[PDB]
Parts: sequence; C-alpha cells; structure tokens
Amino acid sequence: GPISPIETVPVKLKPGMDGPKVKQWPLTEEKIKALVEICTEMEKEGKISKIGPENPYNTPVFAIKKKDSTKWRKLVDFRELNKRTQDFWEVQLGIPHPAGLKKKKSVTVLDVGDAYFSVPLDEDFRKYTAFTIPSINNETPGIRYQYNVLPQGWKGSPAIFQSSMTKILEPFKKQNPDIVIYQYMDDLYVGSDLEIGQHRTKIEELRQHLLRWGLTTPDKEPPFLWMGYELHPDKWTVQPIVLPEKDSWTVNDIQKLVGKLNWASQIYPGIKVRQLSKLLRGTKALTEVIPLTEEAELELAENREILKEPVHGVYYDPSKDLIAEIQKQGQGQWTYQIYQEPFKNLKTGKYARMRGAHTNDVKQLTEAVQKITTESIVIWGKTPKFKLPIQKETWETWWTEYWQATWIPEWEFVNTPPLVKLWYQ
Amino acid sequence: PISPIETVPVKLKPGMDGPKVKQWPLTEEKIKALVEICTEMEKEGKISKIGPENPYNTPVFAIKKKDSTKWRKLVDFRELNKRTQDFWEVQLGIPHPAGLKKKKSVTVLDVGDAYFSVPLDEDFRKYTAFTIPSINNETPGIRYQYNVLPQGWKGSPAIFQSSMTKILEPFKKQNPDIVIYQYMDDLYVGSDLEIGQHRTKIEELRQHLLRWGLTTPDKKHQKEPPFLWMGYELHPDKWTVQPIVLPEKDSWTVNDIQKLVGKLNWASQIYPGIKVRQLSKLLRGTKALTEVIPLTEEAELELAENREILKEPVHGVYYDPSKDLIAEIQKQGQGQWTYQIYQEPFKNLKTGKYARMRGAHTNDVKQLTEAVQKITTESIVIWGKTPKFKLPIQKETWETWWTEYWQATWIPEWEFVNTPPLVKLWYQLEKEPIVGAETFYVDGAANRETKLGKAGYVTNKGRQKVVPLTNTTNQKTELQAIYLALQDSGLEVNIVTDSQYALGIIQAQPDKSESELVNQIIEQLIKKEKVYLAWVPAHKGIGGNEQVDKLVSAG
Ligand SMILES: O=c1[nH]c2sc(Cc3ccccc3)cc2c(=O)n1O
Ligand SMILES: [Mn+2]
Ligand SMILES: [Mn+2]
Repeated sequence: GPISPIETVPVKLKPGMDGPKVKQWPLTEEKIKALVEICTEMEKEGKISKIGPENPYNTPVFAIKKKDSTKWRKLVDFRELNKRTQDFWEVQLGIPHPAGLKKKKSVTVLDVGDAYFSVPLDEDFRKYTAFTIPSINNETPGIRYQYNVLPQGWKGSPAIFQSSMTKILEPFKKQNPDIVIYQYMDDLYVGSDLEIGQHRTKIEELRQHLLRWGLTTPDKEPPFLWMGYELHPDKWTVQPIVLPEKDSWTVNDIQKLVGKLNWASQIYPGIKVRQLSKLLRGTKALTEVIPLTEEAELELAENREILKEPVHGVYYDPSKDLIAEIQKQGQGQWTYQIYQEPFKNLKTGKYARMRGAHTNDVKQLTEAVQKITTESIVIWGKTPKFKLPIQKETWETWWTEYWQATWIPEWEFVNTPPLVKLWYQ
Repeated sequence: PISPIETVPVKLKPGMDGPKVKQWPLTEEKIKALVEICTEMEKEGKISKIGPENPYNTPVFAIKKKDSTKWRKLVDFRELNKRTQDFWEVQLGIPHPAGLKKKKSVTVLDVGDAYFSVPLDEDFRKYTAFTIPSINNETPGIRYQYNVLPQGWKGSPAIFQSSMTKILEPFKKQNPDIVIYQYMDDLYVGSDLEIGQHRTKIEELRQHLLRWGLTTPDKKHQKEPPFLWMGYELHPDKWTVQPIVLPEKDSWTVNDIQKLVGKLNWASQIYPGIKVRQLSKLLRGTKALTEVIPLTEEAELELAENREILKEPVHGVYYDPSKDLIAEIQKQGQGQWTYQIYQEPFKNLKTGKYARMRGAHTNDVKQLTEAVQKITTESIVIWGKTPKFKLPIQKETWETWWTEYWQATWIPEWEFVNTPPLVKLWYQLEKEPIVGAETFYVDGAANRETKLGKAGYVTNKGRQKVVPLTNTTNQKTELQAIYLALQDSGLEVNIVTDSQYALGIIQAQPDKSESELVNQIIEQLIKKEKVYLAWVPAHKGIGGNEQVDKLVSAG
C-alpha cells in the first residue's frame, strides 16, 4: 500500500537483541473468526500487510472482550517485543507519571489505541511485529501479517504518538487545568475531583476532542473510545497487618501470634515476642487456655502500635521492577503485596467477592491481577511483575478466557505454599 | 522452461557464506548414473550448468528406494540448513482426522512432486551448487546449481506451502463452499456438491494448478473411499489409520534412525504412549547419514513398546459442530489415565491415555486436573472448543479439594460419572487443634558431615522418643519425627513442627510419593481420624519445641 504522508520515527531493538520468535498458542473458533474478520478489515485499511514464512519473527495474538462489551478486540501479546525494543527515554519520548492522579476522586480510563493506527511504523521495524492467525486443526497454514502503523500494545506506540496526543489534548487541558491526564500504553487515565455527573460530562467533551481530530486522518474510528471505565482511587484502602483481639487465648493461639510477630519483625524491627513466648514454657496441650501476663499484654499492645505505623525506608524507584504477590485466602478472599525489595512493601491489599467467587479460582485470580495492575498504573505508572499461586499449565490453559485488559503484565508461578498466607489472613 | 510463480526471498543466517563440504569422487557406474540424472533435470529446467566463478560445493550420496538398477540421488543438506535463515514454521502439529467434518463429496490430490516445480530464489541458488566428479580424473567437473526447491532443504516445506497458499487463494475465493486443506504432499478437497458438479470443480482446480506449473498425477487421484490423506483412510462416515509397521534392522543408520523418529513423531499424533526420547539421543553429534550407531538398551525398550502400540488399527468418526463435545476420563492406576472424546455415545472422535507428570509427590486429584487441562488444549487445537467433561470424582470431593487447596485451581463444566475406581481424598487435616488430643512437638537434627542424626518428639503427657539415624539429612529427620509422632499417637493427634519443608510437603496433600518415608507418613495419615499440624518458628522460646530440639541435639 501507499507510503504514508507522515514521516516515521526510527526505532530499533536494544543493542545486541534480535526480534521476537514466540509461538502462537491454540485459539478457540470464536476468537479465530473474530481475528480473521478484524484483520481482513485492517488489511483493507492498510494498517497491516500479509507476509510470508521468510519473515522469521512471531508474536502471539488473541482477542478479548472488555467488561460488559460484546465486541471482540484484537490483543497482540507484545510482551517479548516490548522487552526487546529500545527504551524511548534516550530518543527523548518517554512518558512521565503524575503523582496527583491517585488523589483524584474519579478517574476514567479510555481506550485510545485506535488513534495509534493513524501514524506509520518505521519500515525497517515492521518485520518484528509479525503475527500469525492460526487455523482450527492445522488445516491451513496460519495467516501471517505485519504492521504498517503503530500497533496497539507495543510500548513504542504511546511514545511515538505522544507529540500528537499533546496537540490533541492541549485545548482541553487549557480549558480544564485541574484535570489530570495520564497515558499508559493503549489507555488514557483522566482524573478529576468534579461531581460524577460533571465528571462524566467532561469525559464526553474529551471524547469529542478525539473524534474531531478523527476528521483529519480517516483510516470509522470510535470502536472502543465509547467505553468509560470509572475508578475512585481516593477511596482505595490498604490492608494493614492486624493481630487478633481475644478474651481467651489458647496455646495454639499464642503460638500463631509469636509466629506472625516473628515474621513481621522482618518488616518492623521494633517487634518483640519475649514476654509472649514466656507464656509458652513447658510442654503444653494446644487447646489449653493461657491467661496473659501484664508483661505479655504490654508487649502485645506495643506491637499493635508498631504495626499501625508505615514501614520505614520505603520509596518507589521507577528503575526497579515492581513485584506483586497474591495469596488465596479462601471464601473468595485474595490478599496481595506490592514491593520492590522484600519486606519493603509499597502497598498491601485484600479483595473479596470478585467475579467467579466461590466457583472459579482462575477467573478470580485473573481479576485480581487486573485490579492490582490498574492500581499500580494509577499509583506509580507501570505494571508489576506477578508471582501467581497457581501451576503454569492451569493458568496457561484458562487465563485468556477471562482477560479483559489491553495490557498484559509479566508473571511467574509459585509452587511452594507460603506462610505469608496465614500472616496476611 | 520458465515458471510463472514468484520466488520467495531467502537469506543465509546473518554473517554466513556458502557451503564448505567438498565433493566426493565415487565409482565408475555411480557417476555414470548421475550425469544421466542431471542431464534430464537440466532438460526440464530443474538445474543449470554454472560458470567458472562459483566457489561453492555441496555433498551427495547415491542410494536405492526399492532396488531396481536405477540409482536414486541422495543429498545431505544438513550443512546448507544450518547456514540458512529461519522461516517461521507455521504448522507445528498435523491435522487430526476427527477434526474433519462430513462432506458429501471428497477428493484427495497429490502434489508431492511439486517441490521441484517451485523456483528457488535466484540469489540463493548459487549456494546449492554441486560438482559431478570427473569419470577418469582428467576433465573438469560438470557444475550445476538448483533452480527449484531441493528435497531435504529446510526452506522447501515452508516455501512450497507458501507458494501453494498463494496459488490456491483466488480459487477458494471463487468457491467459498469448497474446503481445501493442505499438508505437504497431499491436498484434501471436500464439498457438499452433488458428485457430478464436485468432479467438475475438481477438474477446474487441477487445471488451475497446472497453469501455475503444478501437476496432479492421474494415478494418485483418489476417488474411492478410502481416500488416503496424510496416512489416514477417509471413508464417507469414518476414518481409519492402518497399523504402522516399523523397520526391523540388525544395525541402524543415522538416516534410518532419523527416518524412524519422523515416522514415530507422526504416529504419536494418532496413537497414545509413543516415546521418542531415547531414539533421538542417538542423533546427537555431527554424524553423517550412512553412519552406523549402536542402539542403547533404552532405545530398544522405546522401539519395542512403540511397535506393540502400533499393532492395532485406529478408527474414529468425524466432527458434527451442531452437537456438544464430550470427554470422559477413567483412572487406570500407576499414574495412568484413559479418555474418550465423542459426541454420540461410543462413536469416538479421539481416544488417548494420559501419564502422570513426574515429580516427588502427587495425588489423583492433581493428576485428574492435569488430564483435564491436556484434553482441553488438545480439543482447542482439533475443534476449537472445550469439551464437556464426565469425571470419576464426586462433586463433593472436588469441592472439598479445590476450596481448601492453597493454590488456585479449577476444572471447566463437568459431571460426575460413576466409573470405579473413583478419585477420592485419602485424608483431610483439621483446621483447628483437637481438644483432648495429645500434642506431639517434633524435631530432627543431622550432622552435615557424618550424616548421623536424630528424630523425636515430646508430648504434653510426658511421652517422649528420640531415634538415632544414619545416612540422613536435616530435612529427612524432620519428616522422620512427624512419622514417629503419627506412629505413637492415638487416632486423634495434634502435631507441632518447626519445619517449613515438612509442613510444605504435607500442605501439598500427596497420596503417593517417590520417598518411602513420605509414603509411610501418608499411610499413617490415612489410618488417623483427626490430625492437626501446626508450625512454629525454631529457637524462639516456644516450650515443647525447645524441649524436643534439645532432645535431638547431638550428644
Ligand atoms: O534447631 C533448629 N534450628 C533451625 S534454624 C532454621 C532456619 C534459620 C536459618 C538461619 C537463621 C535463622 C533461621 C530452621 C531450624 C530447625 O528446624 N531446627 O530444628
Ligand atoms: Mn527443626
Ligand atoms: Mn531444632
């Protein structure tokens, strides 16, 4: 197809790295049908072109439906390409995160990924965006395509588009200087303190700014811009470490407490267990009731107070990975911690009563991952790396059935049961 | 003759030049055969004589197929392959015949000869050049290069398939109701036309291909059921794989074993329990084709059990998308599971057998879960959807398992089927300490130089034991201590450990282990009526723990 009127930005892989070579995983019939339909139209619009097998690169593709959406959306899994793509700070098109966003009373997330297809992709980089639509039963060779335009989900796309996004948003930001806007991958986060009715009206004003810029570069362009997913981060809570309050303590209760306080002393150095462990002298039945001494009650009180204070020495470093651990607690409850150095937790939390509660652990864990990732984007500006309490094969069979986000974090699998579970229980 | 097909650009891997395996001289008759072969290839444009500025050379053997006196040329392109670019290799797995849907009319056409009818990228041809050696070692060698995809070159499958797809595209657009499935040599063409019209479309398809230089021989046009496509017999309402016969040899060549592994790889897609580990190990190294290898005893156990599975034909039916897919699973014991996928009862699409993934400790519920996941992924590949499952586990058993298991786990929509042996949970630990049950504090210790250790317990009743142990470790003594407490307690028992390792093993809920000690512990847990296991940190002043720690310290 035509050379685009817009001049491209040169892009490279990181020095010494080759492009992605990632196998396509098998897809359900409905998702292959959706992809064939989507890619046929994208090809007609010049956004992608068919390629052959002499292109040695590949990236997996699938399709998702957002919450309450009946329309399939293409989702390319560029996680490997993104790891291999140059950083865009040095080329001077990073995107900085606003610390005020998390304080806003309402934050609406808009899908603006369609805008990226209006900018061409550097010709020499296109080969690295190859993907393959597979066929049911290996009956036909997969249909191979590559991108001619900034792809959705590639970290280069918001970087290269930002100068355009800045022009597009300039009049809205001038007219609404207290509204905070943050772009992350395919999403626009728009935070205000306005009343929810007025907030929603401002989001629609913003949406119209984007469609009015749709006149100047016709590829129809409002497929998912329509959707408004609303957050209220000023009301987000943290789940602190709590100790039981009981009128009667057994040996087992006190053992549980000393174990928890001993673990917690790695996070809060002022924690003591000496007077509590003194209650446990001898060789006692687990269900024998032990009355607390004045000294043990004072040690426990002191410990409760230490746990109410924030952890010392914790600061977010955007050059370091964010890590998120998740524990299954039972009864639809899931705890999590986000940190960059062990025992220096930036946030701890707990979810309950999510989709799939009491019937589907994988769906619930997928939702937790999505919520934690959204929180992380809002609070710090990037996605964590997950440690998931699930076997690889189970997660990899099912997670794409439940995924509703246009980003995908990285993850690893935990197969040894952690004591951390009872501590955040 | 010139081909109308456009070539695919091909490159050597970055930084690499042409071949460096030079040309063998061979006997008088052998070369006598080659010039006849190559002269007749030059007659149809497959190869061309090249000039004096080509520095490349590629080796060649001469072998027979079914032994007439007419020699077949054998070229070992492994050298060219390692310097040839990768191609994105689009089909990893093979079509399964139960993924086919019923068609009123079916035709299978052969295009296996077509490799030699596809032009090779000109800038790459020079790297396939070879030399016919002199017949008396006096005159220069005749030098030819390939103009077409050579057999056994890494790019030929990818490039041939790509060329077919592009040639077939317009025809499929003109005929959106005809299905054409491509897998290397064979082309499957199915329609719901009455047979007279279908025959006409086939002839249109064949003329289309010939226009592009691709012929379909008249012999290998299959019009009678069974049509053979990719080794499957396609009848109108069922398919058959005939027993697969494997070579029987006194000594095995690398080409023999390579050809053997490829045959077993295909068969494993149809037959279950086919193993290829040990035979593939024999292909290690830079070993040339005519070169004899000895069979390990592992390799012959692998081969012998493969031939026993392959004794039997395999039959099945076709997919009806208007009906549910159903998958039923049975426990066969010793880590083995059987399954059937069907839509109507006893008319099987696919049957198979799942083996336990290896590991120290497992249980039947986990294995059942793995089998379900494996069948799910298989079914997505073949039919694009997840079957409904029929499982020999009671809904209450599964509910107890998944809700209490520390990891996320799930099984898609399923129903209980009462096919013994039913999968069950063999023990369940208490969530709270047991009133009135004796409390055993356990510990172990071992010297990491001598392997001498101790395991023991103390209880709130003053019962104590410590056993000296040889040839042990700290983690092993922790498990020994728990076993001692289980052996010497009543049917209800509280046990307090400081071993995260031992707690973690028991937290993983195994019903069988590679460790005889874990197995003995499992046996004990099964005999008990109630067991509560608690954890405490070592060396923090907790009374009973500190007493047993001192008991098991070295004296
Ligand atoms: O005597 C014992 N000492 C210890 S230390 C330990 C882990 C550790 C290692 C280093 C510092 C602190 C803590 C486990 C055990 C144990 O099981 N027993 O029995
Ligand atoms: Mn110990
Ligand atoms: Mn000890």
